[PDB]
Amino acid sequence: FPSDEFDASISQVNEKINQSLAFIRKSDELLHNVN
Amino acid sequence: FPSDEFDASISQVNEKINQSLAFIRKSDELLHNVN
Amino acid sequence: FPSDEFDASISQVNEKINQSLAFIRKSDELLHNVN
Amino acid sequence: HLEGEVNKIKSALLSTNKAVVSLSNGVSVLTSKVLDLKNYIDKQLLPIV
Amino acid sequence: HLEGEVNKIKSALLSTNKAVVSLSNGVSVLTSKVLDLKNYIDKQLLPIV
Amino acid sequence: HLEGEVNKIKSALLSTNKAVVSLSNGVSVLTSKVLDLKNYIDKQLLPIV
Ligand SMILES: Cc1ccc(CCCO)c(NCc2ccc3nc(NCCCN4CCOCC4)n(Cc4nc(C)ccc4O)c3c2)c1
Ligand SMILES: Cc1ccc(CCCO)c(NCc2ccc3nc(NCCCN4CCOCC4)n(Cc4nc(C)ccc4O)c3c2)c1
Ligand SMILES: Cc1ccc(CCCO)c(NCc2ccc3nc(NCCCN4CCOCC4)n(Cc4nc(C)ccc4O)c3c2)c1
Repeated sequence: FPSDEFDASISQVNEKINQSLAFIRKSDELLHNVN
Repeated sequence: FPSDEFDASISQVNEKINQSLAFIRKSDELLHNVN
Repeated sequence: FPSDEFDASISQVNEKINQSLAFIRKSDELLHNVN
Repeated sequence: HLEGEVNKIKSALLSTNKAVVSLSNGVSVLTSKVLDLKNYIDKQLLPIV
Repeated sequence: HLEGEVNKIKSALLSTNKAVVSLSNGVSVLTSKVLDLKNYIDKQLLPIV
Repeated sequence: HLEGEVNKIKSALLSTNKAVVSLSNGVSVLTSKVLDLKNYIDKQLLPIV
């Protein structure tokens, strides 16, 4: 893996999930700094 | 259903969707209390 | 496409993704109006 | 003015929440279709193969 | 009162963020299952077909 | 101080919104791949089976 373009697209989905989680981390960090 | 581990994983996706919707419900309820 | 109910469901997923992006657009537009 | 701002943010978050509901509903439909594909393979394809 | 409101919004957004994490985790599992289906077709179905 | 807080929340929600866009784009790619799998089964597998 990845053996072909289908597997490469699956990898891209995983990269977008990781980007999502990263943006949530940043949002959470900003909020834990709010009082 | 579930007949195997593939079906059990599908059930897990459905549980995560329901968790998502639950967290949105809570957020909505907090906001409808804002003025 | 769509050739059948499976393809019609796929189209529905795409419509829900577009609805999601539309609601984010609206949220972004409201925030870019915040100071 | 500031309560106006706070209100824009409440409205914005209500819209973001609708985005997440919409996406969740799309993922639910997609999940159903993946399960349908798996069952089609096991119960339509494999028995004639 | 207003800081109370601001606080409700912070709490709300923390909950929205948990929603997005939950949905992301569900999409990650679903993605794995789609890859499994593709590999099953190529490595279990096609060789006996 | 409080406008500072309000500003942190605006920034946070802008980041949450980027999360939802990213996840939506991943679900769009995944959806395309599920449709590709369905078409492969019907148009590559079934005709040789
Ligand atoms: C025993 C059992 C278990 C599970 C299922 C899948 C869910 C119910 O359809 C079935 N389906 C039977 C079943 C029987 C006839 C079907 N006909 C269709 N679609 C119409 C034909 C589409 N054309 C488009 C052009 O290329 C050739 C195929 N589908 C839709 C379809 N649906 C899926 C999921 C995959 C491929 C697919 O073409 C059928 C499903 C049967
Ligand atoms: C070489 C290779 C590569 C990839 C895979 C898929 C991931 C690992 O299972 C496999 N799986 C072998 C493999 C071998 C025996 C298996 N048995 C099952 N499930 C139990 C049977 C389920 N029943 C339910 C009723 O209708 C008939 C099928 N699965 C689960 C399953 N899993 C998928 C993804 C699709 C269909 C499917 O039934 C198997 C997978 C093998
Ligand atoms: C008529 C018709 C309609 C739809 C499709 C699918 C989308 C376009 O590829 C096709 N594809 C033809 C087509 C022809 C040759 C192909 N070769 C590959 N991949 C390279 C081989 C991968 N190896 C990895 C190891 O185990 C054996 C398979 N794919 C990628 C691939 N893609 C999918 C979706 C499923 C399985 C799969 O291996 C092909 C798709 C054809």
